[PDB]
Amino acid sequence: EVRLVESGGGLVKPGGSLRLSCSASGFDFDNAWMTWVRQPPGKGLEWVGRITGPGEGWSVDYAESVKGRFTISRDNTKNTLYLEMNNVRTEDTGYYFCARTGKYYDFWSGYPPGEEYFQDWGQGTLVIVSSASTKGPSVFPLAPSSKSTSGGTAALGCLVKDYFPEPVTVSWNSGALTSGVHTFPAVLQSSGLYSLSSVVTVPSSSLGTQTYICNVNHKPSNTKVDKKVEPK
Amino acid sequence: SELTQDPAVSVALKQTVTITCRGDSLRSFYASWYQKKPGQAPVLLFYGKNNRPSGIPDRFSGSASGNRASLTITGAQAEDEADYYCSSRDKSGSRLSVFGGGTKLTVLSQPKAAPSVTLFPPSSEELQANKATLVCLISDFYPGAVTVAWKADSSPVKAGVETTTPSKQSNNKYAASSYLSLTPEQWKSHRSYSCQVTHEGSTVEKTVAP
Repeated sequence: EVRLVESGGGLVKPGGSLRLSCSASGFDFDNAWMTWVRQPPGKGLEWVGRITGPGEGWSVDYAESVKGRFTISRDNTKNTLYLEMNNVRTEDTGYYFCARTGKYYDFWSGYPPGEEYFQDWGQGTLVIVSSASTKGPSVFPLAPSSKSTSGGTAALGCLVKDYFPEPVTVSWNSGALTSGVHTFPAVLQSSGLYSLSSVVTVPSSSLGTQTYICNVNHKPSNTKVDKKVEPK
Repeated sequence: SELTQDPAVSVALKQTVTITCRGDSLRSFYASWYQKKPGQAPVLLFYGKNNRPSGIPDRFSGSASGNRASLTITGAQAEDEADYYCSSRDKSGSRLSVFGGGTKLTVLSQPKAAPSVTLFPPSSEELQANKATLVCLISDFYPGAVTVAWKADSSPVKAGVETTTPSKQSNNKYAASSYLSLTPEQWKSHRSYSCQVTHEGSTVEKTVAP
C-alpha cells in the first residue's frame, strides 16, 4: 500500500531553480526518513540527500555534489517531500526519485545504528538542465567508404547534430528503406543540445547505383532535412 | 566513487552469479542492494546482515567479507536481467550515503557475440562548419555491454566523448554509438584517431586519419 509519486520535473536553464515534490501514502509519513536519489542519462543511481523525522529535528544531509545548491524539506500535513534545486548545472540532468528510508540496526547481533537503506521508491521525475531553446539540426553525411565496408556490405548514415528539444525522427528513402536501418538514441551533450546518428547497412554492389537519402524530421523547429549520402 | 562494481556481468540460466561492490566503508557496514530495470523504480532486494524484504525471491542473498559486499543469485532466471546497485555509507562517521556504479546483469538467452565496429571520420562538410565529430558505431554484440576507448595517435582521449547505452535494433541484436568531438585543428594536427571497443575482454579498434 506504500505509494511514492514524484512530480515537478521539466526543463530548467543552468543557474535556474526548480522545485520537485514527492507525495506519499500508505505509511506513517510523519516519522519516516525520506531520501532523494537521482539517475543521470545512462549513468548510475546517485544519492542526493535525506531528511530525518522529528526525533532528529528534521535534520538534512546532502551529497557534496549538491550541497549548497539543493534544499530538501517536507510538509507532513500534505505527506509531501520537496527538493528545491538551485544554481542547477548540466550535471543535474536525470531522473529524481524519492525513497522511504530505514536505518539498519540489530540489537541481537550488536550491530549499532548504521547505514541507511531505501525500502520503497517512486518512479521518478525527469529534470533536463539546458540553456537551449528550439534549434534545428545540422545534418552531415556518414559517407560509405572502403573503411565503412566489409566485402559485400557497406555502412552509411547521417549524423544529426546539435538540436533541441527532442525528438528527431530519421527515415531513409522516404520510408522505402527499412532493412538494415538503425537510428540510435540521442546523446544529450554538455552543451545542452542533442545529437544522434542513423546508420544503414546496404549491399556494397549497390553503392554506385542506388540512391540513399536520409530524411531528418525535427518538428519542434519545423525543420526537415533530406541528405543524399554518397561515397567520398 | 567509494563503492566500485564491475559495470557488466553475465550469467546463464540456473547458474550462480555474484555481483560485488568494493569499498573501505564496507569493512564496517553492510550494504543494501537494489534492482533497477528500464522504466521501473529501483527495488530493494536485500540489506543488513541477512534481511530480504517480503516479495523478494529467496534466490537473492547478500553476503559480506573484508571490503566486499556481494549479492549472489543462486539460480539465475530471465527476469533477473537488470542493473544492480549496492549502497552503503561512504565512510565511518558519515551521515551521507553512496551507491556503487551499478552492474548490468545479462541473463544469457544465447551464446555471446562479438561486436562489429565502423568508425567514420568527420565529413569535409562538417569541417567546413568549423566542427569535427568522429562517429564510432558498434553493432551485433551480446551481451549488450561494451567499453569504448578513444585515442588520439596512441594517447587516450576522454574529453569530448559521448556514448549511448546499447539498445536493441530491429534485428534483436544490440547496437551502440560513441562520438568524439574535436576542433578541425585537433583533427588535422594528429596522425590518426582510434575507436577501441572492448567486449568480453576482447577488443576491436578502428583507426582513421585526416
